[PDB]
Amino acid sequence: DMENLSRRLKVTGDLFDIMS
Amino acid sequence: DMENLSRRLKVTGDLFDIMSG
Amino acid sequence: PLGSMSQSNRELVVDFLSYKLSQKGYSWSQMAAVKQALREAGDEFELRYRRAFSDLTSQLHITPGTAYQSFEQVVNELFRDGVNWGRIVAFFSFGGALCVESVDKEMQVLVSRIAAWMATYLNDHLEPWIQENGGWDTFVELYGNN
Amino acid sequence: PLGSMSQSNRELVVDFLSYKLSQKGYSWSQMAAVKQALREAGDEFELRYRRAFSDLTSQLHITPGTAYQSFEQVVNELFRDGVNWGRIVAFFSFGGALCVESVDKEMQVLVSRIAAWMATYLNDHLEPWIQENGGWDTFVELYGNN
Ligand SMILES: [Cl-]
Ligand SMILES: [Cl-]
Ligand SMILES: [Cl-]
Repeated sequence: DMENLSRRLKVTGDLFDIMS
Repeated sequence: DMENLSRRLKVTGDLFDIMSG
Repeated sequence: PLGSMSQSNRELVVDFLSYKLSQKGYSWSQMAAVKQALREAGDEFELRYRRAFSDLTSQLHITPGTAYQSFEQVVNELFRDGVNWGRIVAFFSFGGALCVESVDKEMQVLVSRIAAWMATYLNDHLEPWIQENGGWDTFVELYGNN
Repeated sequence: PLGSMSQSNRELVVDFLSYKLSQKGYSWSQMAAVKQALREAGDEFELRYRRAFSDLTSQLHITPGTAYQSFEQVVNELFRDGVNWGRIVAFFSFGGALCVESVDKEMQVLVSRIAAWMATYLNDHLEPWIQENGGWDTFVELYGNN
């Protein structure tokens, strides 16, 4: 449940970081 | 020129006041 | 200076959460309902103003040394023959536009002064009318969710 | 409550002017530039999140008795293998989504608690990384629009 959410937060965070 | 501005503000304010009721 | 980093982080947190709460519709306090309704009414006033005329403060020549006198003249004439919530919104929109022109033309020093002039006029000359006409609650009833 | 003592007419003025200036893209201080950059990163992050996934707010079950453990669990895993600005944005958006869900489900008491958890995690565990990586001004360089 929370393992799933933080994985989605992390991969979205990293993609946003790469684009900036 | 500041005379004209406050008239535009006042008439627009009054239109707003009417339509809010 | 001691403690400034910690305090600034707390302000980022408060600012981010308030932004998201009000963004999704939630008004969690009283002045939160007034602020949100005032921001919305200002946006609508500006939209109607621009459709009829050119944008606000275009053709107003402001400099730091002359700005007070122009502000004082516009606001006195706006409320000369009366006060109503529509004119109060106009008062706020005018100050907002004054600040935008000031930053745009690289007179950022004017921003915090314009805020002081507005607050003074608000407290000295509009709050008595506001109290005698239902207070800011009535404004929220009239312009909230708009 | 969030924003306990910002009830003056002076603050109403300051709030409206701040909304107008940032709406047109202008910042009156370094702090203002960070706040605007962070709000817009949050908006952009959540839009990308909602397209790849469900609502960030289609959340796990929040209760007052379990909210901290959910928060701690998610945040510790978010930064377990390192910190970057994108994950810090994700951390703000997550807190913001917890707050929205909390109010939406009538647990408004959690908003100030979540705010403390965010400020505490920021000041104890992210602030060192932020200083070693150019501070919040570098965030503005990378994520500000203007
Ligand atoms: Cl205040
Ligand atoms: Cl703002
Ligand atoms: Cl600020």
